[PDB]
Amino acid sequence: KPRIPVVWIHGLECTCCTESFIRSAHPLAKDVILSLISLDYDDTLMAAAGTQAEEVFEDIITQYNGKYILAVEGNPPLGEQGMFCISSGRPFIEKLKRAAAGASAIIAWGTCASWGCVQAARPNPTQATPIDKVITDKPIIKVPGCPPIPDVMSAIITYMVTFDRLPDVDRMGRPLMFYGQRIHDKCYRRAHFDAGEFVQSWDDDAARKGYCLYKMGCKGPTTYNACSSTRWNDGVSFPIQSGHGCLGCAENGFWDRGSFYSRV
Amino acid sequence: KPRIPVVWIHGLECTCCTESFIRSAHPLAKDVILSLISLDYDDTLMAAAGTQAEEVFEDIITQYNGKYILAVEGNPPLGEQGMFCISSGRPFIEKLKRAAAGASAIIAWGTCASWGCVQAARPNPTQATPIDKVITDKPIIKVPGCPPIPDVMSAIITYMVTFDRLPDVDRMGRPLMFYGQRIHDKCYRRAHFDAGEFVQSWDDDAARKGYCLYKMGCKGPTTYNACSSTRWNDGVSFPIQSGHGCLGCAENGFWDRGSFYSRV
Amino acid sequence: STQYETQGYTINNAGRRLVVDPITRIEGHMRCEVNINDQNVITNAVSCGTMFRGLEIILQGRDPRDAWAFVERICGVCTGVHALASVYAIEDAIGIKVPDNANIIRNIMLATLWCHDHLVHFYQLAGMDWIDVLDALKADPRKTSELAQSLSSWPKSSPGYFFDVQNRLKKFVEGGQLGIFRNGYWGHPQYKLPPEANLMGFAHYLEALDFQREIVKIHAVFGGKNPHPNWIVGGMPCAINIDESGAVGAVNMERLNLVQSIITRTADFINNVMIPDALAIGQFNKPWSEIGTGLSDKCVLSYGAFPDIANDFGEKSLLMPGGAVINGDFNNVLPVDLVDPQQVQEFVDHAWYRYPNDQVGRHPFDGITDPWYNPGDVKGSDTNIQQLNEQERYSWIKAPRWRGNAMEVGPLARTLIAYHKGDAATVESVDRMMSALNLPLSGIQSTLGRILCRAHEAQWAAGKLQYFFDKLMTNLKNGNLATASTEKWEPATWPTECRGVGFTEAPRGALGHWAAIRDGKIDLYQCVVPTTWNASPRDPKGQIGAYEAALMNTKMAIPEQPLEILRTLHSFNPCLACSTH
Amino acid sequence: STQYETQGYTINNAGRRLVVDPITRIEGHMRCEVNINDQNVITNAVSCGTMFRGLEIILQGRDPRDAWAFVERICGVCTGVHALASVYAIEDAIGIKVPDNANIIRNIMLATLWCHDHLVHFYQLAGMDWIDVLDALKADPRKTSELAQSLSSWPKSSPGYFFDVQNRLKKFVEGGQLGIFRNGYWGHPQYKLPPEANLMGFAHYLEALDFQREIVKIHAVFGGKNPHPNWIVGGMPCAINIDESGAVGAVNMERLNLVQSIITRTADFINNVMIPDALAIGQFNKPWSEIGTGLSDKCVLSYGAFPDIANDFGEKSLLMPGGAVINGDFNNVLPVDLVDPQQVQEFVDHAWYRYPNDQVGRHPFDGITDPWYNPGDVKGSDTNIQQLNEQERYSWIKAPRWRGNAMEVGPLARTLIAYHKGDAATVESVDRMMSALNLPLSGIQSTLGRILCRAHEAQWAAGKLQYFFDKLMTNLKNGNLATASTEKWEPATWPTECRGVGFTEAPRGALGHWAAIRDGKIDLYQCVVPTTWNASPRDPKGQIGAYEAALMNTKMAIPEQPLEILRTLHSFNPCLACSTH
Ligand code: SF4
Ligand code: SF4
Ligand code: FCO
Ligand code: FCO
Ligand code: SF3
Ligand code: SF3
Ligand code: F3S
Ligand code: F3S
Ligand SMILES: [Cl-]
Ligand SMILES: [Cl-]
Ligand SMILES: [Cl-]
Ligand SMILES: [Cl-]
Ligand SMILES: [Mg+2]
Ligand SMILES: [Mg+2]
Ligand code: NI
Ligand code: NI
Repeated sequence: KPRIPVVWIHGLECTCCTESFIRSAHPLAKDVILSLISLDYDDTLMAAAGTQAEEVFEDIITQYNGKYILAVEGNPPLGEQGMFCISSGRPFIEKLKRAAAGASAIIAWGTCASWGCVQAARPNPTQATPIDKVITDKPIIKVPGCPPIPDVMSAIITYMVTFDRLPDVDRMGRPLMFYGQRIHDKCYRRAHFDAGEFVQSWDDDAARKGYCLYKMGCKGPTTYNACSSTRWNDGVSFPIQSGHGCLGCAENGFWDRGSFYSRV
Repeated sequence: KPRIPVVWIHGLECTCCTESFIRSAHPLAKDVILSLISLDYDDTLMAAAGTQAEEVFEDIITQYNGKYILAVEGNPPLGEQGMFCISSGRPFIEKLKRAAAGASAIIAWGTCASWGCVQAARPNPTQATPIDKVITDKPIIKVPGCPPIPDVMSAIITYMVTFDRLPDVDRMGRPLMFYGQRIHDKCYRRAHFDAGEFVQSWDDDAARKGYCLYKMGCKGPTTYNACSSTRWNDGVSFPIQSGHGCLGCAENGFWDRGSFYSRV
Repeated sequence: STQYETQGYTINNAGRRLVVDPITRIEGHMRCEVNINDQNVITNAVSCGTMFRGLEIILQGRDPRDAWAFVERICGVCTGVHALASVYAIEDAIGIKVPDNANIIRNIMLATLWCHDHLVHFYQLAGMDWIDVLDALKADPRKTSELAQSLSSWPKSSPGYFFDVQNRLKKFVEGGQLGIFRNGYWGHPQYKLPPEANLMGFAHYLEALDFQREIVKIHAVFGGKNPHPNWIVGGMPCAINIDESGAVGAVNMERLNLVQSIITRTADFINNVMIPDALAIGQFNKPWSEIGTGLSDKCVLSYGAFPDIANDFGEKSLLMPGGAVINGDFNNVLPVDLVDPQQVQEFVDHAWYRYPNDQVGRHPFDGITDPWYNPGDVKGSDTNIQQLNEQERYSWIKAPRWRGNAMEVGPLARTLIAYHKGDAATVESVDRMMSALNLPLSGIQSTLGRILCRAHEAQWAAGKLQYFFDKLMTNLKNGNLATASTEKWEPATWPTECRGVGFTEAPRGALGHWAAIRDGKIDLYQCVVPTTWNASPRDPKGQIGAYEAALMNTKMAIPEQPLEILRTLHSFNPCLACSTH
Repeated sequence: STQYETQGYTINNAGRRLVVDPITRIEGHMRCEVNINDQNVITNAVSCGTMFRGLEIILQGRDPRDAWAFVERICGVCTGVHALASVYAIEDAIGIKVPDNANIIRNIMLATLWCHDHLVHFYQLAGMDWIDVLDALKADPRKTSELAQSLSSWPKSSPGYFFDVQNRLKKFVEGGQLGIFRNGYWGHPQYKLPPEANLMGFAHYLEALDFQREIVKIHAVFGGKNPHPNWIVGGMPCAINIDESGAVGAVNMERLNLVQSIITRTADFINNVMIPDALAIGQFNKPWSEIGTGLSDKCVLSYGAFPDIANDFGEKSLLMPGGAVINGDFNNVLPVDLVDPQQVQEFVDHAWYRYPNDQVGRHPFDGITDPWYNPGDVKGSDTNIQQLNEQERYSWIKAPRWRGNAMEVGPLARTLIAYHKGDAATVESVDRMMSALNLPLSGIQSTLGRILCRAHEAQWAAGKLQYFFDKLMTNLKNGNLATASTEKWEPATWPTECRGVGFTEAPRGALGHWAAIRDGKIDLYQCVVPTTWNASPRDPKGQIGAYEAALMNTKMAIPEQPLEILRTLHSFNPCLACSTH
């Protein structure tokens, strides 16, 4: 019984979203690849290189025209005629457009593909641009975070495979299931926020009792993600649980909202 | 090097604390038994029965007099001359007193041993009585909950072995590390409590968004335990996360504080 | 001394008396006494529950909605099953119908418990009766690898692994701190496994001790925690939200993915570790297919379980069949009605309770729990018992009967019932198992058979977990999310007076809770639990229960070492807290 | 065409030009071109980084306390190492000393990353250059089991396991959806493993893909999440509380128990899966001990890492040695100073950047990152590179040199430095490894050697995890809980102008961040990263970097199928995001 074809391309990025994907605990990434999807192109993991990889790309997008899902990690730079990110000797944006044209839908993994992320922070030397500003005629599901939570990534994939539909999204294209609520609306330190019980300096007595990180710059109050509920790495922790405020990393423009250590 | 001798006895109980113990994820209960302690008597797991089990009990409490830790699960009944719980044809309380006399310290696992638990709820047919009302001359560390969290049990054990001392306790004898704060002071639904966002009937829209369970009877505001932080079963869930209010199961008398579905 | 006949046995209390108190590697408090003749053959057996708490008393005056939480604490080993029976009983009384997803999730909770309980019992409770742990130290690791690989595809079988396990055991015992192995029965002539099979089994005991913790993560997702998950009258509290805002606050796709991962792992472990080990025990212990028959060729009982049609507890709905066989007539599986006052009754003429007439049985809707510690003319005294007097009251366990018959319950009972009702999967499984052992079908009616059937059932339950999970997902794909019915949550909606029965098949057998509600409160709450059946004391006719019957006629190699007694008792998986409640 | 001599090589761009773009099974974007002569031997090699983001530009104007978070996003593969270098740099600038526990925890974070990165590289990135996955379909499962059991004590070795793996691969391939295996090099004559070794290796690929997720749970405990954990200037944010109220809000005994459990499992996997597989690859591919030497017998560099004495970055503190060798003179390991402007310099005469004088190298405190895409005459256009022009600018990667020398960095470089400084553990490990393969010491200076050294380092790092954990627990037993210094947290406490260097050994080699602070903000932030060294383009003297050198002189069996090029490139573990930043 065939598996849905998936093409995973990479623009300017750090590869954290691919690494997050392989951290998935349930389903294991192994079982996603072997049983749930056909991961038919992916530069990080595939055997073929060079001309052999270009043949795979061309063959899949032609054979499965209109039927594959395009996963995109990273983003295209518009500066230097696109040659800040070069793929087979040509601008990455050309590969992005070719892959998008045949896709039934696009998953924009991470803050890079969704919004811009660190390369788009001031002064954005490469004119890094999110996917939805370039591809304007396809369904794009934004799954932001730097990177998104591993088990969120795999849950979105299993939802789509099991239910044979895209997740319902908010006004920004984020799946409601994991991005509908703020970090601060499901944070286990909220009792302390409400009581005015704050960490004031690192490793103070308040920190050693798990008090709220608002005065240390936590951006939980303005950030939509699942970190405080689903948590990270098979439920082991999340930023706030290990003592650092949320940076806001799922939100558009979070690098340029002032210092991470300045209050919301 | 020799491992510290431990004698684990069972009064009136349901065996949930023993089951909780074997659920430990880190360290595995296997590794606690093989490498950390010498579990020298335990009716649930030991090979020997009857006269052979009685010989183990006698030999260990004699050879290691003053040097073993006594773990107690369950409690003694005072009714019917103690014969609501019989061991080796005599009241359990006689075994408790004999075991306690040789112990260096006693761990009261669970609400049964700590406080009384379900058999002591009204009208307490057996006159079930917590350990510290019978044994008044030994250090007793209360580890309440019905049962306590598996990885709390194992963390208390590893603390004691590693640091070679009893954990520091509150005024009720509960380890401060895990019982110093209320469930409600580290609950991820506290945002909703503070906003007046409550489940009003099961499976309403509020319930489907993970709103606060206060109006459904949650006793988190009066209950000290680690369930909302450490969580249960290797961090997978806790009562509130799965949609039921806290019953108050770590607190003395929790069965007789009114219905579980009446507000705190 | 006296002698009398019952159920084809000659019950004779002359001769030497042996006492086993405490029975270990069970849940709770049990004492067993036997008489043995000159030939070291048991001629009398006495089953005594040595604890009581009184949940049926404690439940009086409580809100029915709270009852599940109290009765769940009957037992932490079969954790969850009393909650299930309770919500069934209260729903039956009030007239509540739960949504399909709640029923499916309850079925998942029960199947999960079957898998967990059956696995832990096999290794941690019964295993050391069959596996000589110390004899594992004499095994050759290569030969152990070869044996394991001949029996299973399980990956963990290298000679280096078995050497490492053997060396861990060698280090454990080197300081003379033998722990749970101290003063065991090691070297007894009834230990029949070769050293390599002992090492294989001991390695698996450790693998199972580790793995069992994973199984119950399913209970944590739906029920919050294990032990002692949460439930509600009206369904389950674990609201589902797959595709809407706030799914982070509910059972969502990530939670369901976790469940699926545990199901697959559980099935893998059961099918590739437990099942081949149960067969190996069979292969090396075939004489035990003729020991410990007891009531299993006479009278067996199942209520049935796992309603596949929500709120329908009939024969077309229950995936695990119900029925009763008496008089050894397996051609006549009889229907069970838990409301019929002439079917399930409890007697207390040999138990520590008061009835107005102790020569008759009481159906649970007429049940009485009035404790009365009166051991009578014991050897010793009432606080220092040397020998119970089984001619009078000798246990905290009431004596249930079905139409006056003493019955065995549990995995073997269920297997026999399903087989003889013609359940295709059961017939195929049993036939293949007995064929592999070259034993007749009658070989299942024995101590060895109880163990084999329990392992069978773990495989069956792991398969049903997947089935139920797939049913849940089909509902969610169809937009059917409901998990609770609340139209009769409030007490003012209930009948002023009503009564109900909740029943299921717990891991150890047929479970029932009978509840009467009056004026919003529990007026009566009576439980009859599987070990109450099996560990039952005698009735006014002198009829013996399942344990006492199974022990009858057993040869002991060494009277002072109760290995044969332990083997047979452990084959039932006794839960004494359950039995007495 | 032209020819010139450098570093013992004849660089000749006559003959057929081969292009490999994209290079896959790396992080990020790389293009490689070579020329081959009439004997299909490489006579020219061109390394090109095909991406740039500009973190050094983005960091200007940031608060120094925030810098770690930005530069962490240089790379998600070597996640955490740039944050560590950043906090070290800012602490060096301002004059901050962290508490011992913070240092220990940072060392745990780094060792965790080494374990993870080395493991995933071996299997998921490099593995398919050595293992013919499709050939695994021809293996005999029993002979696979026998092979595995001869190499290791690892438990998972049964014939049924290998059959199950093989069968799953068969079902995966059978419908033609080969996924990551499509259009691979399967059957190439340089695949030398027998089918059983291919199946064993593929099984292990899958096991490693599953297991690697566990290792980073250590990062989640101390750093919140992986990828991209959190850090602070002044120590770590993971406050510790073992025995006081509110330990539920901090790193407590349960959290530490989780860390210990992961450490043990990590060591077990590396020692019993990765190590034997690396040695087996060596046994079956001995000719690759003579291929891909490159600069590894000429010039190698380590800065050193893992300060064991908190805040002391000198030779007596660093557990991983630093030093430099040039001119093939391994008898004189030279000291490295990252502030000396005559030591580390970067050139851009062959890179897409502007300097006022491109014939000179700039120390990073004088660094300039002014991007200038200027490829000259490629065959093609500015937006269609058919052939890079390596006589002019051909990469987004700057060219670092050390005292004007082109250096190799990474596991092989570190191993050589430690060996020749006389580190006893290293001398003993290396000598025993080469003895096992019946190869001379010089066989380590090769593509095969890079792989072997990385595997050995994973073992070393797993050991050091336990050492660091034990050191933390010792401090806690002595009541030393501090994790942060905050005396100089506030900007009003800082020097008006200051500069600092943070350095370490990332998995791929020597990493430095140079930071200048003025008026509370970053004035300059320059990074020189291990793949910058290794993948470097040429300098004004025409000197070639480590990748180009390693490719020189290599025989290709089938020019159109670049397996030999991939093997050598992948042996360095290229990270192109790191290289370009
Ligand atoms: S730590 Fe952050 S998200 Fe949590 S309550 Fe405080 S401000 Fe809100
Ligand atoms: S669910 Fe319970 S513990 Fe949590 S905020 Fe509400 S009342 Fe408090
Ligand atoms: N299984 C089980 Fe427990 C018993 N007996 C119940 O019900
Ligand atoms: N390792 C690693 Fe990444 C590179 N090159 C860094 O630093
Ligand atoms: Fe996950 S590639 Fe890493 S930087 Fe922020 S999302 Fe991008
Ligand atoms: Fe854990 S034995 Fe179970 S009832 Fe409440 S603690 Fe007791
Ligand atoms: S920094 Fe990112 S990972 Fe979650 S807690 Fe904040 S959205
Ligand atoms: S019921 Fe008990 S398990 Fe925890 S959440 Fe409440 S203390
Ligand atoms: Cl791509
Ligand atoms: Cl952004
Ligand atoms: Cl006891
Ligand atoms: Cl209580
Ligand atoms: Mg009863
Ligand atoms: Mg740089
Ligand atoms: Ni039970
Ligand atoms: Ni990197």
